[PDB]
Amino acid sequence: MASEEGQVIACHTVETWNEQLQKANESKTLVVVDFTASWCGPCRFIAPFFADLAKKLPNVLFLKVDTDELKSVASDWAIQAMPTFMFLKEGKILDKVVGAKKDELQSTIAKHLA
Repeated sequence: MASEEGQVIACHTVETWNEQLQKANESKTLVVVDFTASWCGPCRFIAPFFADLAKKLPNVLFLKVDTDELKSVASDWAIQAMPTFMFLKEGKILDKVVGAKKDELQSTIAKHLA
């Protein structure tokens, strides 16, 4: 019985990023992506919470996109504020949270929490 929760897929390459998104689309999986940087303070501070989210939601695909890593990807998705949390459903973008917002994030989470 393999049930590994609490983990987020960190794409250090576009391949993993692509691989997961295509899968999320095809498998109609709800995906939440965090565009962030490991060298970013508030971004790192909000990181355990996103992992916590993964810990309760194994049916949701969580992804870490590091903006230092995938800087060109972050530029195409137009992520200028860090971190940006994007909530998609079935691979289709629903809504995103721009910047680390502690209280408001919760409200965006509750929106999707059902």
